This record gives sequence, C-alpha cells and structure tokens, in this order.
Amino acid sequence: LKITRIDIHRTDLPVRGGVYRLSGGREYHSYDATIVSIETDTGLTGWGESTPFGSTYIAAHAGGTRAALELLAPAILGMDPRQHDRIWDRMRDTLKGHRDARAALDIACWDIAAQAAGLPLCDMTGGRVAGPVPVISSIGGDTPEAMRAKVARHRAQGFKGHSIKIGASEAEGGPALDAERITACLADRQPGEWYLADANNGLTVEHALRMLSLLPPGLDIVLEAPCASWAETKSLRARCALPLLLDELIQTETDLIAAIRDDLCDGVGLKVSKQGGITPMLRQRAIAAAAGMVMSVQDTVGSQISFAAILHLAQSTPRHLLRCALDTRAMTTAELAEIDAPLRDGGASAPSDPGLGLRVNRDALGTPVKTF
Amino acid sequence: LKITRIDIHRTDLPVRGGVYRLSGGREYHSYDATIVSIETDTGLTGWGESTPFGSTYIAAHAGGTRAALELLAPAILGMDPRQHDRIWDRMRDTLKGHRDARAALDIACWDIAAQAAGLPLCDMTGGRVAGPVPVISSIGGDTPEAMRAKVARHRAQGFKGHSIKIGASEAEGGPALDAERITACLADRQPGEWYLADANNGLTVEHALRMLSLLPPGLDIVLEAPCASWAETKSLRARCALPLLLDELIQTETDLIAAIRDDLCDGVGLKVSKQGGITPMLRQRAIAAAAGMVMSVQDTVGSQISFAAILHLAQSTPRHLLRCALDTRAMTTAELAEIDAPLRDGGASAPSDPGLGLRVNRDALGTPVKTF
Amino acid sequence: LKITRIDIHRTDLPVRGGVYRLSGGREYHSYDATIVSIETDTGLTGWGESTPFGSTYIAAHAGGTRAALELLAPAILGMDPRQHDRIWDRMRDTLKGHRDARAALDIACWDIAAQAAGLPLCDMTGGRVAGPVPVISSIGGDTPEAMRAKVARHRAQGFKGHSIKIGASEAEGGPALDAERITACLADRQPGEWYLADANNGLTVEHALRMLSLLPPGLDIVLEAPCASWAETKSLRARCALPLLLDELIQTETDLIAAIRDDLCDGVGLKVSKQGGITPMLRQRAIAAAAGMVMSVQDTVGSQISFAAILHLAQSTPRHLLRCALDTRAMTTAELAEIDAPLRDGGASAPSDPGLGLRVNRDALGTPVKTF
Amino acid sequence: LKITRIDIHRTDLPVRGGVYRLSGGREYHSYDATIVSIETDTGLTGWGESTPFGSTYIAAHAGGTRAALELLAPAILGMDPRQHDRIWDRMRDTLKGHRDARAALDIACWDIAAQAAGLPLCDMTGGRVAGPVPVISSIGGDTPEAMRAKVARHRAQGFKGHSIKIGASEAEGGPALDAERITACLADRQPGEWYLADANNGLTVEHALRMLSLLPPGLDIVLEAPCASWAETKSLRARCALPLLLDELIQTETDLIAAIRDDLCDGVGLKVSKQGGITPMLRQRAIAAAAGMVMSVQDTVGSQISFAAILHLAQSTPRHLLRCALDTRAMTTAELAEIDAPLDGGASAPSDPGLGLRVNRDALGTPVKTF
Repeated sequence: LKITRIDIHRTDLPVRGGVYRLSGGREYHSYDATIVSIETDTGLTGWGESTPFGSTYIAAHAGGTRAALELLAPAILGMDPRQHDRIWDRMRDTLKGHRDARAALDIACWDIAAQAAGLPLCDMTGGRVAGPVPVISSIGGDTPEAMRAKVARHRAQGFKGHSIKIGASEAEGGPALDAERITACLADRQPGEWYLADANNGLTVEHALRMLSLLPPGLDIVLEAPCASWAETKSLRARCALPLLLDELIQTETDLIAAIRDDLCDGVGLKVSKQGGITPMLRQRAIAAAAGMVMSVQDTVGSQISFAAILHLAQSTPRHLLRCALDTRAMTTAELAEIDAPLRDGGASAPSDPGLGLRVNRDALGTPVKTF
Repeated sequence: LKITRIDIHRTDLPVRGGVYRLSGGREYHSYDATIVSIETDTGLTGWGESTPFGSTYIAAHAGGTRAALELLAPAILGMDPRQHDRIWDRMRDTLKGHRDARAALDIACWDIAAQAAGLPLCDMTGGRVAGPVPVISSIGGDTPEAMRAKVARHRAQGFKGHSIKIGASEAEGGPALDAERITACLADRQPGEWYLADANNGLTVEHALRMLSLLPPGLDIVLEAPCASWAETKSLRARCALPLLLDELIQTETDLIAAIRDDLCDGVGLKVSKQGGITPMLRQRAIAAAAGMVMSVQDTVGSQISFAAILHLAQSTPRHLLRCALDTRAMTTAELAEIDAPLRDGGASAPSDPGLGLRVNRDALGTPVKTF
Repeated sequence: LKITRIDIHRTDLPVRGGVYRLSGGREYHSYDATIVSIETDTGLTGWGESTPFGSTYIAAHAGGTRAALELLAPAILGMDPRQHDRIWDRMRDTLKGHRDARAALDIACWDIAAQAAGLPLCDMTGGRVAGPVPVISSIGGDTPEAMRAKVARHRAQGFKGHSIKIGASEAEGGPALDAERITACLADRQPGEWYLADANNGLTVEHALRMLSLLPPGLDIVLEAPCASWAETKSLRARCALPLLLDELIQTETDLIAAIRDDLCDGVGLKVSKQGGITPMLRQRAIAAAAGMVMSVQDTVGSQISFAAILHLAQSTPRHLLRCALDTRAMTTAELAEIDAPLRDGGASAPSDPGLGLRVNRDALGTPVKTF
Repeated sequence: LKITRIDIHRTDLPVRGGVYRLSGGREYHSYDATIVSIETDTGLTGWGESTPFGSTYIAAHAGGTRAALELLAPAILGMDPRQHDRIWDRMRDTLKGHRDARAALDIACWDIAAQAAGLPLCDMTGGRVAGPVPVISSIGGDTPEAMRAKVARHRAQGFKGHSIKIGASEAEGGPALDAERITACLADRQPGEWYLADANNGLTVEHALRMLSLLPPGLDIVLEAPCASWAETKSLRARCALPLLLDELIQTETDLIAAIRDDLCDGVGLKVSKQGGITPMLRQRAIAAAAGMVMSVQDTVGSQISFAAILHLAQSTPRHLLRCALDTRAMTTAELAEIDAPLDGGASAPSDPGLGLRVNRDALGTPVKTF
C-alpha cells in the first residue's frame, strides 16, 4: 500500500450570517480553503481539509498552507499511508511547524487507512462512544442584544454549547461591554447547556480582571483564550476562579506539556488544522485526558470535509471530557461534500460508512491548483 | 501468645433502603463481605471485617481480598498477635499493597490484644474520650428533594453529620444539579450539624469550578474527594476557598505525607479497610493530628464488625479534630454480630467490654470458605 | 467481529542465571505467569501474558491477577477486539486498578487486531522505525565483582544497556557498597553502552545522597527508582544532578502527569504489565514523548509472549527517546512460544508476520484453569 | 487501675570523663537530674527520668522541670496510666510546652503499662526487631589530630557510628578548623561506619557554606543541627547537597510537619526528654518513618533510667531508618539503677516486663515533693 498521487484544490467559503468579528478589530467575510486528495496504488482516495481562519487567528494563512504543501506533498509520495507516526516524522523532517499543511495530508491518510480496514474513522480512533455528540455554536462579536439573538437561533436549531466571542476595546465599551455580552448571552439559558466566553487571545490581564469584577456572581461559564501570551495567561490564572480553556496557545504536543507543568488551564480547544491532523489530535487527546482536561473538538472553520474529521474524532472521545463538537455547517455557506450527519436526538452522530464517510462534490472544488 | 488458626468467611450485605448511587453511574444493591476470625493457643478469638465498596471505588474487590489472604494468612501464623508493628512488616514483605486484606487480619489481632489486656479497644488505642461520638450518614445520589428527605430521616435518627454524594454527568444536569443537591440537603439544617459533599473522585476540575461558582455564598460545607488524581486535586486546590477533604487518594502513610508536602487538604477520610486496619489508622491519625487535619473515621461499608473497629478508633480520637464516625448500621441491613452501642444522647458510645465488644452470630456467617 | 472465548493459563517460569536479588532483601527463584488466549467468531487467536515480579515489586501478584480476570474476562466477551479504547473503558468500569489483569487481555486484543489487519504489531503502533532495537540486560543483586562479570557476559552476547540492581543495607556496607557495585559494573565499559542504577524504590534519601557524594566525578549513569514514595523522590530530585528515571511510581497515565507537574524525572521505565498493556503503553509513550522523557521499554519479567509485546512497541518508538528494550529471554528459561527475533546487527528486530509474530506452544501452558 | 502517688526526686549526675564542650562556648561538669516514680492502687511502680543538658541546649533546665511537675503531677493523680493519649491531653490542658517535665511522668506511666501487660517496653511499642541496636560514639569538641585518635580509640572498641562536634568561632579557626576536624575524624575510616557532624545549632549560614566549600569532595557525612533558627536552616538547605539531620528544632509533632512541608531535612535526632516521653516519641517515629526520615534515638543525658527508655524505643524501630541509639551510661558516673543491657558497639533491650530496671530508690535521696 503506497501513496502515488496528491492533488491540491483551492476554494472560497462564504460566511453564514454576518461579518464574523473577533477581538482586536479582526473581521472575516469569507474563508480560503485548501482541499487535498490522496490516491493509493490500490485505487483508494482520501480527502483532507485545511482552512486557516484567514490570516490573523494564528500564524497561518491559506497561501502559506499551499506553499508548505509544495515541500510536504512530494516528501510523503511512496509512503504507506497507514504508518501515521512515520508519515508524521517524514513531514517534521521535511519542514518544522506548518501544522495547517500537515493536517490536510494527515486527514486524507487516515481517511485511506480507515477505508482499507472497512471501518468508519471513529472505529479506527478508539471506537464509537454511544449516542450522538452534542454540537457547539460560534457566536461572532456584536452588541449584547444581537449576540443573545444568535444564541437564540442556535438553541432553536438544537445546539447545546455556545462559544461567544468577547474582547471589546476601551473605545468600544471595554470590560463593561464584555460583561454585558456574557450576561445577555446567558440570560435565556436552559438546562444542559454549556457556555464558553472566547477572547481569542485578545484581553490584557487588566481587562480580564476588570471584566471578572463586573460579572454578576453565580454564573456557569468557562473562559477561553483570554490572553496573547503564556506569561499573561499565567498571571490571570493566579487571580481567576473560573475554569480556563486554552486554544491559540496550544498548538503542539509540547505546548500541552508546558500547560500541565505550569497548571495553566482546565481545558483545551483542539482544532484539527491547528493541531496538525488526526495523528496529533490523538496524541493531544491522550495527554489532555490523562491530565483531566476537558476538550472541545473543533476546527478553525471548514466545509463538510472538515466537519467529518471533527465528528469522527469527537465520536470516539470519552463523553466525561468532551465539550461538544463544532458544526462548521453553521459557519459557512459552502457545499463541498455530502455526509449523512443531521442534528437529531441531542446532537450529531458519525456515519457508519468506512473512512470519513463523505461524498465529495468534486466539481465544487475546481481543477487542482497542483498535482504531485 | 501465638496465632494458631485463621478462618475466612464470605457473606453478602444488602443495602439498607433503595439503590445506592455514586458519581460515574456507579450503583449498589449489596456488598460482598469477607469476615475473618483469628484464634490463639490460649483460646482467645478475634474478629475483623474487610468489605470493598464493590470493585469500582478503589483498586480493591472482594475476590481480590480473598486471594490476598491466601498469601497473608499463612504468613502470620505463629506470631504473637500483640506485636502490631512486626505483624505489619511481615504482611508487607509477603505482599505489597492489598491493604483491604491486611485490614481483616490486623483488626482481629487488635481484638485479641485488647482481650488479653482486659480492655476495650478504645482504651488500648489511647483511651476513651468522654461522651458519645457523633455519627455521620451516607446520602446516596438521587434528585435534590429525594436527597433532602434522606437527610431529614437521618436527622430524626439523631445523625449529626451527612455525607452527600455529588457528581452528575453533563447529560444528567452537570454542576447545576450538583449545586442544587447541595443547597437542598442543607435546606433544613439545625445547629451542630456538619456536611460533606463527596464526589468520590468523579469531578473534572472544570466541573468543580463551575459548581463552586453556582453555589450561593455563605454555605458551611466541606468538599470531599473532588478529583480522580493528584495533579487534578492540586489544580483545584489552588482555586478553591472551601475546606477540602481527601479520601480515595489517601491510602498509605506516605500518601498523607505527600498531602502535607503539597498542602493539598484540610481533612482526611480515614477508612479502616482502605488504610488497612487498626495499625495504619493509628499511624495516620498521628500524622493527621500533627498537621491539624480533621478526620472522619469511617469504613468503605460493613456490618457490626466493621462498625466496632470504627467506633473504638473514633472513641479514642480527640474531639477537636474528629468529624464523626460512620454508623455502618445505617448503610446495611445485615446482623452479623450484636453490639451495645445505641445512638442516644448526641451519638454512639463504644462498649466497655474487652476487645471489640462483639457477640458474633456465627450462624449468619456461613461455613468458612477457607482455613489456615 | 466479536470476542467469543477467553482461556486463562497458569504456568511457572524458572529464573535464568542464579537467584535474582532486589534492594530490601527480596529474592526471586521462579515467576508465576498468567497467559491468556482470546478467540473471535472468525477463528482468530490472540495471546497475552502477565507475570508480576513475585508479590513484592508493586501491589500485584499472580493470584490477584487471576482473581481480577474473573471480573474482567466476562466483562469484555462479545466486544469488537479492535476497539482498544472502548475495551479499556469497559475494563475500568468493571474494576479499578489491576493493570496486570488488563494487560494480558489488552495485548491479546491487539494481537487479534494486528492479525485481522495483516500487519506486524509494530506497523499497527505507528510504524517500524528502521534498524534493530538495542537490548538491555538485567543485572540482579550480588557482589561488585560478581555483578561486573554478569555485565561482561551480557556484553559478549551483544547487550548494549545494563540495568544494575543496587540498594544495600547498612549491615552489608550501605551507600559505599552501592557506590562500589556501580564503579565495578562500569569498569569494562565500551562505546555505545547505557547504564541505569536501579534501586527499586529501596533507598532512603539519606542513603542516596551519601552514595552520590561517594561516587567518583565524571560518571555517565542514570539513577532509577531511588526512593519508596513520591515525597521522598521529590526531596532527592531537589539535590540530585544525575538524570533520574522513575519506574514503580509510574503505573497510570495520571502518575506520569504528576511527574511532569512536579518535574520529578528525566525518564520513565515503562513495563508492559505495570502500565497495563499495549493501549496504556501507547498513551504513556505519547505523554513521555511530548515531555521529552527518555523511555526504557520493558516488562516486569516474562516468556516470549511478554517479549514479543516489548519488542513490537520498542520497534515503533522514536529512537531519539528509546533507552533499550528488555530481552526477557535472558531472564527466564521457559520456552512458551517461538519467535524469530535474534540478537544481531546491534539488537533485536521485530518479526514481519501479522500480529505479535508468535508460534505459541499450546501444551506448554497446560489445560486452562478457567474459560469464559 | 489508678495512679495514687507520685514522688519527685532530684539527684546530681557527675560527668564521666572530660568536661563536655558544645558550640558557642558551652561547658558542663555535672547534670541536674529529675527522677519520678509513680505508684498505682495495685502496687505497681513506674520510673521516668528527665534531665536537661544544662540550661542552654534547648529552652529547659532542671529547676524549670521541677517547677512544671508541681502543676503536672497533681493533674494526673487518679488517672489510668495505661491511657497514654488521655494523660497527654490532661497534661497539655494543664501546662503548655515543658515537654521535659511531661517526659518523666509519661515514661513512668508507660513503665506501669508494660508491667501490667507482662511485656518488655520494646514489645509494647510495636515489637522487638532482631539483633542488637548500634550505639553512637561521641567525639568531643577538641583539636583535629586529637579528634581522629579518639575515633581510632572508639573504633578499636567496636563502635561504628560517630557523632563529631563542630562549630569553631573565627578567633579559634572558623570553618577551616571545622573542615579539618571532619576530614581528620574520617581519615582512617573502615567499612560499615556512619558519621554525623553536630553543630548544635551554632553555625551561621555563611560559616556553614564556607565549611562545605572547604571540605574535600567524596566524603560520606551527615550534617546535624547546623543553624539556630528555622529560616537560617531553610537558607542553608537550598544550597546544601549533604544529608541534613535536625535536632533542637524538632521538639513537637507540629515541628516535624513543618519540616516535611518545607522539605527541610532527611533525618531527625529524637531525644526522649526533648520530644516529651514515650508517647510523643512514638507519634514522631510514625511521622518520620512515613516521611522516610532516618532517626537517631537518644536523650539529652541521663542515668540508666533514661537509657532504658532509649533502648526499648530503639529496639522497636525499623532498622533501615535507625541511626544508632545513645548510651547515656558513657556520659555520667551515676549508678541509679541496674539494667541487663551490656555492650560490640551494640546493646539489646532486656526481656523483663516494663523498662527492665532495678531502681535503687535510696540512691535518689528523699523526694523533694510527693503528691
């Protein structure tokens, strides 16, 4: 079993709903996707998606993803796609970092390994955990009232978690606006829901502490990614009673080790293309699970191809530690593939078809930008 | 004085009341007890009980106790039952750990030593402290109002302490359910009571911090066994204002030292069969009292036999530090022995007779399953 | 695919070479082994072995292992043996701890999966890393001159690492003797060798610091398992410049996390049946690798069934962090299975056959003592 | 069983041998001993001794011991002497601290308990451990060359453990003198020997670090009681690879916990009348053994009566943690009682019920007080 051909495709994914806003005046109107197919000598095709949340979320951008694949793709031609640790080593030995580029390749290799074993990917990654995976919303920054409404649609649509973006500048209202945002987004809360306030590494410690003082007592909320640096996050941690989830700061396996060593956080936001694919998602899940860390299983953003990997990984994750999977279908307007995984009975369930369980609308991708 | 004969009995102890529920979906209908008699060349008989809380509470199960006794029982034959430290060392060089096994032998040797000295066990373990010992209930998991009613019944029986089992899954209602169980169980509080919220090692730190957030301010409560590991408990400890009591994680004397070195807790749940008998209970008492740690003197569960060891130990513990003895009679329905220790006048007083003070019902125990 | 039948075998494994000695007066003459076969509805057979190092190395003994299997083996009947994480989960909610009992079953389930897939276990566990794995001898306790000759004898056979067992009483010469056993064992050292001084949890901090003072400067040795407990190991660590490897103290994935949080060691002795099988070995490897900890891949002791498990895991471990695989063939005389894995070209290489690559000698294990 | 009478005695215990010097210019020619008997209504008699090492070793002196007994002894009239924790409680409720005074009472109560059970004390305190207990050779403050020769003497007589006293002022030679003494006393060492450098709380951190720097590499040595306070000792511990044993700083059970919490030492010097008798020696042992700390079992000083308590305690101690018992008979000339426990650098506790003492009541003088 051998990789013989890799094809790189590029497409645009339009935002669903308004401009997506994060802290620091970042705004996103659409997303540039890199979709990779991999073929074996035996005739299997694997699919992987990598789409940076534009160019300003972490140190990655779609054009960089493609430039890294120019090195990574030919490096792994003629390798056995089932030897996931050794493929990973070959990529590392080719090019340090650039996990966004590793991800699309790694996912497609896993998609193949699963099809070869005639198993859905959740049964290749530990085994299906019973019942559907609950799903989490992505609530762009807006006014408290507009945010609380986006929470309300998602609830009606059957979402159980909400990730509400915060991080208002002083000019915009500061910590008082963020505190109002949080109280408003929790106002219509019902039983069994879970809330995450995501600052996207955008708060000063001073702002976080002022926000925490303004929040009313007695709220059930988890703070995500409050600061831009490790040292800031450690200061806040010494002075914050709320659970803390790290996201942008946890990219590698050794970042997770640093967080354990410093007792930095109570949870991790694992994003498939941020961590670098299925392989590191599994290593990082194993580290986080040993540490008692809760895990929201996500991606930066993507199509149904990205969603498929998210759902399969979420579906083999211990329910005790899992804090929802991201439904990226709520996030863009695109239609790149078919997957049978609707929102019923509390969440989404991974399909039973071998591999990722996708039917890729190959005409929606356009002709490969590059082939190896 | 010399140990001549050791009999090993097996008997089932039914739960008093309905299903007993712990965190993690653990459910209990009855408990597999192992009762041991030890006989001397002077025709003294001593009794000791070890009953693991099924197979899922700590790394112990009844079949495991019996298999360990296959090693331990032959190894102490011929020893003077009065040389507690030398018997302890003989058990240790025969088999590491398995303190549930040591417990049964160890208790029966102390029962002998007390009888030979012509004193009740409490007067051999430092001396009776005046007045009855307050007793604590075990309030199994249920809805808040169901739990609240169980507390009422025990309060009416004259119980001063209540151990309330917490630890709901997200699907069950999560921290908010746990917060409601606590407030409900505390709702009819009268002066002089003491409450433990025991999660039996089943919270993530994320769940715990959310729960503590949800609790109203101004409660008098002790949190017990929140987390499944040392690193997780350390992390919560840094961010928790409530007294913390450790249970499952404190098994050896060296565990208590580690708890001191890391300032990990304010109190300890000492369980006769988890610590491994009267000898380690004494050493651990000494260590805890020096650290000004409060101690609740309990067992996993048991008949009147276990209750006798518990009560004598508590009866010789300083009142300043003692936070109840477990009335195991309120937990099980079985009558394996008679003991003169009614709840009245504030709690239960240890019998004045020599040894444990038990009149054992040999008929209730069945034919020995093994003899040495 | 479903597990249909589980057979449990008991045999005895005689020590190769003279009586094997450990710190604290422990001596081993033979080992009581538990061997498990597992059978699927498709007629595949898997094998696994678990043999505690007698009764006195960790809290484990063969009788307890067999007792635990009475709970575990029926628990997993009918499960798909390829779902390692859900099998693990089933085992943990049946019975806490007893990783020795999980190991035999866990390894047999991996054996099956590797067969079902048509792959050597090393290509199921990341991929074969090129070249033979260096093997480590096991130098039992004796006189400095006797130890130094055992080392010589293993060196002639092409062993590259040596684990030298230290830890003398004051009556036998204390620290100074240990310092002699080490200098002696290192005196015929050739290029490319690696030495561990293993005290098997048997030194006091006072003895270990005296020993360190006594050692001549300029030595290349790693200290292994110096002290009995977590708190003692931490005091030593604070005052010890030598790399330190932890063994008995690391059994669970959470133990390894605690070691990282406390910066307690530079390496870990992973033993297949102490960790509890292929599944936790892979989890602990991911944690150790992320932390940059070197790993010696070993087992307590075993036949060829134990050895196949070791060698397949070591063969897929990054060479950068590996610190030898234990060749159990030099520790015991038994021949319970056939395996084509000779010492040549610098160490042993995992066989190429599907699964463990064993030809088991089915009458050398004798009629099963229990079947489910 | 009831305590009916307590007699308090005072006798002087002349030094055996040369005048004993400690650090900071401390000097001693005889010791003021307090001996206590306790009688029960069944006619059993118990004996205990407490004798502070003059007036400057720790916060205790014989006149203070006796003033304290004036409160403590009447407090425990009427109690069952077997109820050691409740007697200890009564004593704490009566008078804070003064563990020297508790000691004499607590030891005599245990002596009774052991007699009433027909067991030697060692078998009341966990059970006899096999073999004799090593006893510690003491090497007084004096010149280096002199010191080494006294070690050669003690070695000749079969002693394997030596406690060597250090703590020279700058005038007298400073850390250099101390480094010389140590290197000397180890210079002709043989297999199986154990050495302790005892500063008796008298070094500054600066002195101690200069000493440690001036010492040759490769020495097997334990450092005892280097500094006068908790914070100084914590400073030195941060910068000291040598095993460290604490003595004067460890008096109560809570002292030992503070030591664990701070990771302050690897051993403790337990002294019967510093800790306060058998009851706290036993609590302290259990704490120390759980922490993996080695223990030297000693007393401040005393007659055979103090020796009996040390010896029964040492004899029930796990051997891998024990670092010698002290033979107080080598320290004083007093002949207050007979015990069959002769020395090979070693001694075994007698097999008689209780302490195994034949006390010469007359040798003690007329009680200074009766209750």
